[PDB]
Amino acid sequence: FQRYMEIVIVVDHSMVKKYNGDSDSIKAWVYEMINTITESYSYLKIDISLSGLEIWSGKDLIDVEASAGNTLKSFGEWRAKDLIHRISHDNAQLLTATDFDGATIGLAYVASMCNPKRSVGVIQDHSSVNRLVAITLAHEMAHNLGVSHDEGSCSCGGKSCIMSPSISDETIKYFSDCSYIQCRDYIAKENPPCILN
Ligand SMILES: [Ca+2]
Ligand SMILES: [Zn+2]
Repeated sequence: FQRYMEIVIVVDHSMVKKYNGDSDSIKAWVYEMINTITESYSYLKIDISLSGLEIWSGKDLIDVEASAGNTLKSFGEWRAKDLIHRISHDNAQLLTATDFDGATIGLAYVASMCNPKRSVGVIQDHSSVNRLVAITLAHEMAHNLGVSHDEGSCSCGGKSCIMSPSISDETIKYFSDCSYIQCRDYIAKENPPCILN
């Protein structure tokens, strides 16, 4: 049974600076990522719809911190207080050029699909290869859908897939059988209504 996920991508001010204010360049970068993950999600029978793309060109609407956990929390709260009343969507992801403390390049709440303040994730625009960033984006969204990291013999043809605990050159842009299983059982068990439409 097909599920539909209406998402909004939010681009922060550090990203706008990183791209020298070129809003079109920013749109092309984000669009290519969406193109990539739309395919990956189709194989889990989840249709991705880009409901909106918000760019914080004037200034950030939250304080994006080096602390990934602080930023994630602030982002969800801002989403619930502001964003959901302007655009109807099921999930929102923040794209930032900020380098978070430690090895962290993305963070997200687990099993929180449809929660006003928790159906969110944060991702660092960590690579010049669009594919690597798209994978991180897919990864955090997957955490919202209750999927955990791959391990052992989980595979997607090869063994290094989207839910790999490490992002690299050899990561395959597809979800493993493990991710498929976990994702579908979460939907089956929790059946979040917002992705039913
Ligand atoms: Ca929806
Ligand atoms: Zn993860």
